[PDB]
Amino acid sequence: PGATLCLGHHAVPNGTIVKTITNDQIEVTNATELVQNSSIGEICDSPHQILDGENCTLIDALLGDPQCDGFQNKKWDLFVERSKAYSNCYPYDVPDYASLRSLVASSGTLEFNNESFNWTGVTQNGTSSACIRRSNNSFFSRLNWLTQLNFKYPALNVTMPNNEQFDKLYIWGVHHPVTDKDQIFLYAQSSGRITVSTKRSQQAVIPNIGYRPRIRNIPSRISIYWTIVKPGDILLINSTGNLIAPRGYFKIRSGKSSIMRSDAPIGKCNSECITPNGSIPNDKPFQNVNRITYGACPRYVKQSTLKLATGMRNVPE
Amino acid sequence: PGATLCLGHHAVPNGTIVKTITNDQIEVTNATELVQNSSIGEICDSPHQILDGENCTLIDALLGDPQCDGFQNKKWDLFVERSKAYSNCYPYDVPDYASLRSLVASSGTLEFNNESFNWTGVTQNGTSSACIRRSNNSFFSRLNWLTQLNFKYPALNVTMPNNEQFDKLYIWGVHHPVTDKDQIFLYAQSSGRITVSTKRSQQAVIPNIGYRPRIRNIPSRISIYWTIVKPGDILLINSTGNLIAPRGYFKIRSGKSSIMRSDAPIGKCNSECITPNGSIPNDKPFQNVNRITYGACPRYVKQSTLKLATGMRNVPE
Amino acid sequence: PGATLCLGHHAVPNGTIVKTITNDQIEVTNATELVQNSSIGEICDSPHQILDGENCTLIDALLGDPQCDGFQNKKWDLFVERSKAYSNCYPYDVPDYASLRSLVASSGTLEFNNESFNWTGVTQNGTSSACIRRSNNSFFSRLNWLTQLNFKYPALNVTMPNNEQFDKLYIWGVHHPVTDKDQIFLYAQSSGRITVSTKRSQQAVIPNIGYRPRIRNIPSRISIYWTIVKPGDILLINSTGNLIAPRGYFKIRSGKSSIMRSDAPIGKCNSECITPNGSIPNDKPFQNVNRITYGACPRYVKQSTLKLATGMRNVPE
Amino acid sequence: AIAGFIENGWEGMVDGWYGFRHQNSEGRGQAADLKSTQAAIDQINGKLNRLIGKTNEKFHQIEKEFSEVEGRIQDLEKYVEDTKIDLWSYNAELLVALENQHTIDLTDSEMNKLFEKTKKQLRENAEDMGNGCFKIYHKCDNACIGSIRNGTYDHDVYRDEALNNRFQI
Amino acid sequence: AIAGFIENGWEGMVDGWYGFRHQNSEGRGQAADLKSTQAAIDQINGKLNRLIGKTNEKFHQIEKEFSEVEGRIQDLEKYVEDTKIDLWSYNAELLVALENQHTIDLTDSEMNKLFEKTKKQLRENAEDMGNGCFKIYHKCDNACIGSIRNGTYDHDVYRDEALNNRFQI
Amino acid sequence: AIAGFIENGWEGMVDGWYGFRHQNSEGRGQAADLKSTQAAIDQINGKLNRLIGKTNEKFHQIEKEFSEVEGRIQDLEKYVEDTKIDLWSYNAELLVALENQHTIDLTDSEMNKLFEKTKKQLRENAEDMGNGCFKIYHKCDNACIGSIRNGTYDHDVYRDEALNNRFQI
Ligand SMILES: *[C@@H]1O[C@H](CO)[C@@H](O[C@@H]2O[C@H](CO)[C@@H](O[C@@H]3O[C@H](CO[C@H]4O[C@H](CO)[C@@H](O)[C@H](O)[C@@H]4O)[C@@H](O)[C@H](O[C@H]4O[C@H](CO)[C@@H](O)[C@H](O)[C@@H]4O)[C@@H]3O)[C@H](O)[C@H]2NC(C)=O)[C@H](O)[C@H]1NC(C)=O
Ligand SMILES: *[C@@H]1O[C@H](CO)[C@@H](O[C@@H]2O[C@H](CO)[C@@H](O[C@@H]3O[C@H](CO[C@H]4O[C@H](CO)[C@@H](O)[C@H](O)[C@@H]4O)[C@@H](O)[C@H](O[C@H]4O[C@H](CO)[C@@H](O)[C@H](O)[C@@H]4O)[C@@H]3O)[C@H](O)[C@H]2NC(C)=O)[C@H](O)[C@H]1NC(C)=O
Ligand SMILES: *[C@@H]1O[C@H](CO)[C@@H](O[C@@H]2O[C@H](CO)[C@@H](O[C@@H]3O[C@H](CO[C@H]4O[C@H](CO)[C@@H](O)[C@H](O)[C@@H]4O)[C@@H](O)[C@H](O[C@H]4O[C@H](CO)[C@@H](O)[C@H](O)[C@@H]4O)[C@@H]3O)[C@H](O)[C@H]2NC(C)=O)[C@H](O)[C@H]1NC(C)=O
Ligand SMILES: CC(=O)N[C@H]1[C@H](O[C@@H]2[C@@H](O)[C@H](O)O[C@H](CO)[C@@H]2O)O[C@H](CO)[C@@H](O[C@@H]2O[C@H](CO)[C@H](O)[C@H](O[C@]3(C(=O)O)C[C@H](O)[C@@H](NC(C)=O)[C@H]([C@H](O)[C@H](O)CO)O3)[C@H]2O)[C@@H]1O
Ligand SMILES: CC(=O)N[C@H]1[C@H](O[C@@H]2[C@@H](O)[C@H](O)O[C@H](CO)[C@@H]2O)O[C@H](CO)[C@@H](O[C@@H]2O[C@H](CO)[C@H](O)[C@H](O[C@]3(C(=O)O)C[C@H](O)[C@@H](NC(C)=O)[C@H]([C@H](O)[C@H](O)CO)O3)[C@H]2O)[C@@H]1O
Ligand SMILES: CC(=O)N[C@H]1[C@H](O[C@@H]2[C@@H](O)[C@H](O)O[C@H](CO)[C@@H]2O)O[C@H](CO)[C@@H](O[C@@H]2O[C@H](CO)[C@H](O)[C@H](O[C@]3(C(=O)O)C[C@H](O)[C@@H](NC(C)=O)[C@H]([C@H](O)[C@H](O)CO)O3)[C@H]2O)[C@@H]1O
Ligand SMILES: *[C@@H]1O[C@H](CO)[C@@H](O[C@@H]2O[C@H](CO)[C@@H](O[C@@H]3O[C@H](CO)[C@@H](O)[C@H](O[C@H]4O[C@H](CO)[C@@H](O)[C@H](O)[C@@H]4O)[C@@H]3O)[C@H](O)[C@H]2NC(C)=O)[C@H](O)[C@H]1NC(C)=O
Ligand SMILES: *[C@@H]1O[C@H](CO)[C@@H](O[C@@H]2O[C@H](CO)[C@@H](O[C@@H]3O[C@H](CO)[C@@H](O)[C@H](O[C@H]4O[C@H](CO)[C@@H](O)[C@H](O)[C@@H]4O)[C@@H]3O)[C@H](O)[C@H]2NC(C)=O)[C@H](O)[C@H]1NC(C)=O
Ligand SMILES: *[C@@H]1O[C@H](CO)[C@@H](O[C@@H]2O[C@H](CO)[C@@H](O[C@@H]3O[C@H](CO)[C@@H](O)[C@H](O[C@H]4O[C@H](CO)[C@@H](O)[C@H](O)[C@@H]4O)[C@@H]3O)[C@H](O)[C@H]2NC(C)=O)[C@H](O)[C@H]1NC(C)=O
Ligand SMILES: *[C@@H]1O[C@H](CO)[C@@H](O[C@@H]2O[C@H](CO)[C@@H](O)[C@H](O)[C@H]2NC(C)=O)[C@H](O)[C@H]1NC(C)=O
Ligand SMILES: *[C@@H]1O[C@H](CO)[C@@H](O)[C@H](O)[C@H]1NC(C)=O
Ligand SMILES: *[C@@H]1O[C@H](CO)[C@@H](O)[C@H](O)[C@H]1NC(C)=O
Ligand SMILES: *[C@@H]1O[C@H](CO)[C@@H](O)[C@H](O)[C@H]1NC(C)=O
Ligand SMILES: *[C@@H]1O[C@H](CO)[C@@H](O)[C@H](O)[C@H]1NC(C)=O
Repeated sequence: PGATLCLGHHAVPNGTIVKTITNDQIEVTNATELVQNSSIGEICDSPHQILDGENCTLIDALLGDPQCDGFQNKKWDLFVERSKAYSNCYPYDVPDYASLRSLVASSGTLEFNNESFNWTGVTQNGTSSACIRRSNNSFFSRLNWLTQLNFKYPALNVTMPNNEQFDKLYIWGVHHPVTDKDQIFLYAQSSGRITVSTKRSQQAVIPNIGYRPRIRNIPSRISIYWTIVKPGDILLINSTGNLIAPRGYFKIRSGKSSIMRSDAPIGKCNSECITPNGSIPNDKPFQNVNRITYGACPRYVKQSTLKLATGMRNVPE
Repeated sequence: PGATLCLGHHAVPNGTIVKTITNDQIEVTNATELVQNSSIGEICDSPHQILDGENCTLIDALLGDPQCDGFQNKKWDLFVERSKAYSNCYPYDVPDYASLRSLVASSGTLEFNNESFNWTGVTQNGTSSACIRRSNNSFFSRLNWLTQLNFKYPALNVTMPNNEQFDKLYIWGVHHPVTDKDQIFLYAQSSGRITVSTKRSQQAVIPNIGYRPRIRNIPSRISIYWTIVKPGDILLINSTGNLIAPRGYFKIRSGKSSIMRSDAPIGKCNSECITPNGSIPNDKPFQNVNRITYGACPRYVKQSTLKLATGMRNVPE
Repeated sequence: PGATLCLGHHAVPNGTIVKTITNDQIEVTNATELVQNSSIGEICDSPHQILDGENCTLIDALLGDPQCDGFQNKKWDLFVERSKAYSNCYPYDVPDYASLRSLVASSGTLEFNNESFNWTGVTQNGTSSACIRRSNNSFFSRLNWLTQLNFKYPALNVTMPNNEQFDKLYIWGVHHPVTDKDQIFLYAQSSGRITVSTKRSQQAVIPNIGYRPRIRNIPSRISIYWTIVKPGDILLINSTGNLIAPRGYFKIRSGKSSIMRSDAPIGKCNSECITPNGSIPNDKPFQNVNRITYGACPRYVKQSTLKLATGMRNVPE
Repeated sequence: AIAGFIENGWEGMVDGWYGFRHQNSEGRGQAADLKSTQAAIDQINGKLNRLIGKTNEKFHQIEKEFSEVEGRIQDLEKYVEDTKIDLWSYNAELLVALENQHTIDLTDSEMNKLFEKTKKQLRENAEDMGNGCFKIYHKCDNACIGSIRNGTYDHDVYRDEALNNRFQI
Repeated sequence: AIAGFIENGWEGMVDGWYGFRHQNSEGRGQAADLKSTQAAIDQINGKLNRLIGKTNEKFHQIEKEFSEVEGRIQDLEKYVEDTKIDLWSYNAELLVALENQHTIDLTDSEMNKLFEKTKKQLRENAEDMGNGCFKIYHKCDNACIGSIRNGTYDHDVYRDEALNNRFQI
Repeated sequence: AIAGFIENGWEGMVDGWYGFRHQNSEGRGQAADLKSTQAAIDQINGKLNRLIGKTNEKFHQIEKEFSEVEGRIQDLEKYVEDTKIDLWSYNAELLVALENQHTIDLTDSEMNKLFEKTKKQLRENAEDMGNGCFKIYHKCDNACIGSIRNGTYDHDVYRDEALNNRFQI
């Protein structure tokens, strides 16, 4: 009679379908998912330093909008801007807003050092009902609204050397009065001019008088500019009117910092990978949660699922 | 004696050469081409909505060049601009022409709604011999050339609220007179200014007086600008001269529309994939016809041919 | 007894580790490196035409800085700019410096043709102590500093047609005087204006009077602009003061030319692939020397080593 | 004499991709094996269905040809497009090389599978000649050959005859 | 009757991926082969370790959503991102297809290796039934079957008995 | 005793990649097989020729290092380059892994092909010892061994002797 000896392999009743080169669908004994498709719906506060902008855009925290005073000098790995954020100070715009926002975000610090600019012969610390701070008329914390004194506005020609070992970022602006009358009432003379220069740059701005739609009852505007001053260089401000002067400089750092638009709440938890939807686990190589990411993250793909076989072909009995 | 039984496979007299990992060239029994290398030399009018620009650029159709009156309010999936197209109205330029062209192309509509701007105290509907419509001096259909009335040009300060559920695109401009004389003759005063603003934007333009080379006997120029007004916002035009005023707004849509430069004729036929050379079949995964495509198209590659084996190794007898 | 016959393969005592799909590490008998990780530390002068900028940036060679006179009319495949390069003429800036640098670099020629512009009623060939040439006050070789004559600056309105078969590149500028006094002393009248146009373009510039920090004892500045004139078009310069006039045009070519920032010395040798570190061998498909390359080069990757097996699995005895 | 798949194919087999040739006491013939043929064809159709008629819609993109020199922005637009085209060209080249490798492997595999299957039917009753052919050591008429081709051959029926033939001196 | 790996798997083998079933004069049974099982598992763990927990840090990038229409620069930012996502999506699709092919090949390979190893122990003493099973032509009790499973089976011990059984009429 | 390719290579075979060791009544020796050796080498040279000396010319591109902070445009230039480098780095990693897999497979394949070819020459006259070696059951002197290595061995010459040896008790 003898014996019979048969070689075989296992099989399972509940197999899973995968794709190979040979087959669009083949059942295997087991598989694992390579596409992360869910977030936990909150941005974990660890291990990255999160700064929740709350009602403040980064630019409003920079200029010093009154509701953003709590942000002075803070640092971040990720600044989170909320869709509800709104400005509540003198109405302004920033030509190339997106670039100023990007470079501050990437710098990752609001550290500000005050400097003593020699502003002789003008009225300082101008304020407005459009920018209320603790019940009083006020202004952007980091800017100095200069106007005429004793019906005169003597031409400004002020220098600030950078004798530090780091770059200085200066934020300044131009007031665009609503009428030719207001130009006179504020600055003495019928047309202002601003020239801000260094050894390696110059920026020249002329105000544009006129009506804009009222924002917090103000039909005029401020336009914001910026200037970087390297070590051994000099800021030179030369102006016959309309200057919204800097009070000092922001430190500008380089590193890994960024900014993200999200309405997800901040949670007390620890997760490497952040998306606008919330933190996501980063065990899988791919993800279809969001193309916007910060940190050690799976790569964004369009597939909602990719199954990697972790067992042999399943051939039920 | 017994029998002999031999196992074998087919072979063909006319094999084809393919590339594998193992071999740079191996003959197989059959192969198919994966690179589409030809067009039918015409752009099929189906299934995409084609708008043939003929003598008109999209921007000339937008502004309302007299030869483009037939285009009013039309929509497209693909606007086709011809190399022969030429302007035939007041000579103009568009700072960031490429962006205005892109955003209208992508919007995919020339739908225009007239509005009643309160232009009191000026002469309206200015025209020129540079822009002939049905034998008479004329102007861009969608723009209103305003000039002095009774030797006066009273400052304009006109509002247009957007109370719609969609965005409004306004096209307007500035006339740059040839001489200081003409500045006076047209606008009363020696220097014009234009300020166009919303709650979220402002644009200020000063004309630049001077000679440019004559185009249709005109040595002056118009420069074109645009402004988007969102729902609940307001257009505010404030000007002391030189304004080329809007007559209304274009609807701005989002969707799948585009623009393509081509001289291929439009044909009565049906093809998904369009290139500048003409429509191409889209059965193959790749193509080397043109890097510029619209629709469901094979991907552009540099190879002129890629052969996929569809049979076994060919080993003749 | 019979015989025994065994099949086998070779093995080596010194195998090398490679990666496969099956194994993260497997020892094979031999392998070769696919990532080029070294340069020879010099840029070989063959087979590409190298132009060593030495103390000159490309833009300074273009404008005609006195130390760059040796560069007149030269061509290159690769212009090499040195980190030590410095300007030594009238202090200037170029709005969109990066674009002018790119387009000249890509053109690959400094060929310049002088033209006779009709400059009647002004003083020509203005010079400065900021720009010394052979011990005398001088100026940029390719620019003509025009000023008042007999206390007058009669408005300029000068034409230059392009009747050639190629494009002309014109470099010109605007002088920004330090004070309103100097505006008068140089140009007769309290405000200059420049309009440079063709049939297809216009550029309008107003000088901005003011103090900038001193460079070679000069607190004023020149700002540089450029204009391309196609065949059958016309350059039209219309100016009431402050024009730094062109002396002619640069030829503008298309081809394979570029510019590279490097401090590597130029060597007498022959190598196809250039990086800022020096020439690299191009036998391997990849390299991790520099992401910046010119010529027939391996592709930049992040890996420092990739070993391709060139023998079988190594199984010692 | 007839010869197997090692060293050549059969231009005369027009009704199948794989098959059998025989010589016995009733003559010489050829027959296609439809199962192995179909197995190869189905796999190749599988590939084709993944690669053919599967294009991707794109709409408004960036400009890719330029009438004027501009510098920085145009340099970037051009570099983005060149970058993209080179990466797709690489993907296409690799994909076709890998696909074609796999096609040659799967078609070689069906030949080997058919040979092995035949070897395992015959067992004991035949010798592998090393050239894709078996020498069968018993009378094997057309019905017998057919039974091997159809997988209904019972080696036990012929074993006595076959062994007697093989192991006689 | 018991049957091998050609045509089905064994849902009842829960303690291994590959193994043996036998019938002899002491009964019928099953035993997992741990070496072949482990060889497959180790390879699959090898893949997993390359793909899982290996993400790449990125920090400040470009914007990818836009509240206003802008034209040229925004067209480029969007096209760059779309381009990138399509290329990664392709890489992911191909990678999984190739990995899964290789997994099926390596797991099939361990089955074939175990079968061949068994065939080469038995040699002369057994016949390949063509279905993953061997008919062993000598008495082979549980210890004998065990010796085959453990690689300690000496075909010389049974050769006389086995040949006597096979080559009798 | 001499041993085959299963479980180790031969450091003493310096004149070929694949070959034969024998023991007979004239002694013990080794000989390289040049055909199998050359088949592996040619394939590997084939790969090398596709990957070596095949670089691609590029000329004016985008800037990739920046002396000043600029924001949006620079963010984009940087992201485009980072994107490109990561995609090429991935292509390089995959390519080398796939190439190296294929090299190991093709070199293993030539070993298996040589073994099978030898098995099919010997047939009936030898037994596969399961370790890459055959026990040949007839006197096989140096000329005989040579005839196996050269593919001119006729098993019929020795069959009577060989069977007489194998199937005696
Ligand atoms: C050039 O064109 C622009 C655009 O139209 C004109 O700008 C308008 O100017 C008028 C007059 O200065 C502005 O009207 C004022 O609005 C203020 C803000 O009101 C807000 O809150 C109320 C709720 O009570 C809302 O209804 C309203 O929508 C606003 O959100 C008021 O504070 C002002 O009130 C004054 O007048 C009323 C009576 O009319 C009195 O009862 C008050 O006590 C007070 O004296 C006033 O109503 C209007 O807002 C401006 N529009 C825009 C879009 O900015 C320029 O005036 C015009 N220039 C010239 C020179 O003509
Ligand atoms: C500042 O510098 C600019 C640049 O040179 C000057 O611009 C030129 O101005 C002159 C005079 O106004 C222009 O000349 C005029 O050209 C008109 C168009 O002619 C076209 O068609 C004819 C065919 O007949 C072609 O030959 C020609 O090339 C054009 O395509 C004519 O209609 C005008 O004709 C008048 O003069 C002639 C006699 O000269 C009479 O017969 C006519 O009846 C009529 O009165 C005239 O010829 C010239 O085109 C301008 N050039 C450019 C490039 O624009 C500015 O004048 C100058 N400013 C100052 C203040 O000096
Ligand atoms: C608006 O604000 C700006 C910014 O401060 C002022 O610009 C300064 O103007 C002053 C006066 O014109 C400049 O001072 C001059 O510097 C020249 C260059 O000196 C260089 O070399 C010396 C070595 O000897 C270095 O120490 C120095 O750092 C420079 O590198 C000198 O040549 C001038 O010398 C004159 O004065 C001295 C005595 O003070 C005499 O001994 C000399 O003979 C000679 O007469 C002078 O020192 C200064 O450089 C400017 N600063 C900048 C940053 O540009 C504007 O003046 C101001 N405008 C108004 C209207 O007030
Ligand atoms: C009806 C109207 O338009 N009235 C405004 C006035 O216009 C006159 C018209 O009434 C009249 O019909 O026609 C006249 C011509 O013949 C006039 O055009 O113009 C003044 C401005 O000059 C308006 O007053 C302003 O109203 C503000 C309300 O939002 C506010 O009260 C302004 O005061 C502040 C402020 O808080 O914003 C006071 C600040 O201390 C001051 N700061 C500084 C540093 O000077 C600012 C600042 O001057 C402005 O913000 C600059 O734009 O103003 C008040 O001046 C009047 O409503
Ligand atoms: C020789 C010459 O340059 N002549 C032009 C004249 O210049 C004078 C010189 O002749 C003389 O040597 O020196 C003088 C100084 O002492 C003068 O500079 O300047 C006038 C313009 O003021 C020229 O006349 C214009 O010629 C056009 C021919 O292409 C055309 O006929 C102009 O009329 C229209 C037009 O159709 O374009 C008439 C339109 O109704 C009018 N529209 C409006 C809304 O006002 C336009 C518009 O005024 C201009 O297009 C604005 O740039 O003009 C005609 O004014 C003369 O040739
Ligand atoms: C102390 C001072 O600032 N002095 C400068 C003078 O300012 C006066 C002050 O001293 C005084 O305290 O207050 C006064 C007001 O009441 C004055 O503001 O201004 C003059 C310029 O007008 C300065 O002289 C210039 O110094 C230069 C030294 O770097 C140089 O010598 C200038 O001459 C050239 C030059 O080489 O750069 C001579 C060239 O031939 C000339 N070229 C042309 C084509 O005209 C140039 C050119 O005029 C300027 O470069 C234009 O910016 O100037 C010399 O004019 C004095 O130091
Ligand atoms: C950069 O800074 C410098 C230095 O501060 C600055 O120069 C200054 O310019 C002002 C304004 O032009 C000068 O003051 C004027 O001097 C001229 C000289 O003739 C006069 O015409 C002016 O008189 C008018 O304005 C007076 C104002 O009250 C009226 O009283 C008079 O009736 C006239 O309307 C006026 O006095 C000043 O002298 C210089 N300062 C020095 C030290 O030279 C320059 O303007 C600044 N540049 C910019 C771009 O801001
Ligand atoms: C935005 O719109 C507002 C509202 O329309 C507008 O304000 C207006 O400005 C004009 C021009 O400046 C004003 O008219 C002037 O009033 C001043 C007041 O002193 C006078 O100096 C002017 O006189 C000169 O011009 C007259 C023209 O005929 C001559 O007769 C005289 O001899 C002088 O040369 C002139 O009368 C007008 O009063 C205001 N309107 C109101 C309601 O306040 C503003 O200009 C616009 N802004 C822009 C940027 O367009
Ligand atoms: C482009 O080129 C054209 C042609 O050259 C040019 O036109 C010229 O403009 C100048 C400056 O405006 C004109 O000269 C003026 O003519 C007017 C006419 O009323 C006068 O008001 C001016 O007088 C003042 O300046 C004189 C200078 O000495 C003083 O003596 C006098 O007291 C006044 O202060 C002055 O005479 C000139 O007539 C025209 N030329 C022609 C042929 O028409 C235009 O300016 C240029 N455009 C640009 C943007 O540069
Ligand atoms: C489709 O059109 C493109 C663009 O016009 C053609 O490519 C050009 O071909 C001409 C003539 O050979 C060359 O001089 C240009 O350099 C090419 N341009 C580019 C951008 O590559 C292409 O040949 C056409 N293809 C077909 C199939 O008609
Ligand atoms: C071979 O020839 C036949 C008949 O002419 C043709 O139909 C077939 O397509 C050819 N095949 C190849 C691969 O060339
Ligand atoms: C084999 O199958 C074919 C099918 O056409 C049939 O003609 C033949 O008689 C069959 N022979 C046997 C022995 O099953
Ligand atoms: C085989 O190994 C197993 C290990 O559990 C052991 O129980 C059995 O007795 C062994 N048999 C032989 C013959 O080696
Ligand atoms: C085998 O070939 C070798 C070639 O060197 C030769 O020396 C040897 O004699 C040959 N033997 C036979 C039996 O063909």
